[PDB]
Amino acid sequence: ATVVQFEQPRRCPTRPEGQNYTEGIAVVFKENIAPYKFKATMYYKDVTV
Amino acid sequence: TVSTFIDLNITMLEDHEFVPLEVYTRHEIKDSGLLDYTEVQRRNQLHDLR
Ligand SMILES: *[C@@H]1O[C@H](CO)[C@@H](O[C@@H]2O[C@H](CO)[C@@H](O)[C@H](O)[C@H]2NC(C)=O)[C@H](O)[C@H]1NC(C)=O
Ligand SMILES: *[C@@H]1O[C@H](CO)[C@@H](O[C@@H]2O[C@H](CO)[C@@H](O)[C@H](O)[C@H]2NC(C)=O)[C@H](O)[C@H]1NC(C)=O
Repeated sequence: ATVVQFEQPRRCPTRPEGQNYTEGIAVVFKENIAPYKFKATMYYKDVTV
Repeated sequence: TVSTFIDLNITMLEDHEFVPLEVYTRHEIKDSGLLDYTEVQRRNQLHDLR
């Protein structure tokens, strides 16, 4: 009357193929907060009485 | 059906993105001072031309 069976093998997950990476050289720039700086010369005369 | 197998459940750790976060920006820090000396100077040196 009562009859059972063994379970058969299963499909195991495939190992994912994986990511591909591009080799490159990179230079990262940011916002400039430094003021523009340039040298100048002042000419004036102090006066007093 | 009965099974001779022992289960095991593995789920990959999902991706997670980190957004940029700042408590205070440097503009708020520059504004923290009660008197920005530069702006006071620029305003006050316009009196003759104004
Ligand atoms: C990176 O390159 C490999 C090269 O083998 C890709 O392999 C592919 O694998 C998928 C399975 O998802 C197949 O559909 C493609 O036919 C394969 N291509 C080749 C040329 O083999 C791999 O998929 C690439 N990266 C990603 C994220 O898929
Ligand atoms: C295998 O993976 C997880 C347990 O680590 C289960 O998946 C989640 O189950 C919850 C309820 O517990 C559901 O609300 C979610 O939708 C399921 N998926 C995710 C991504 O969380 C899953 O049930 C486990 N397998 C078995 C047979 O229980």
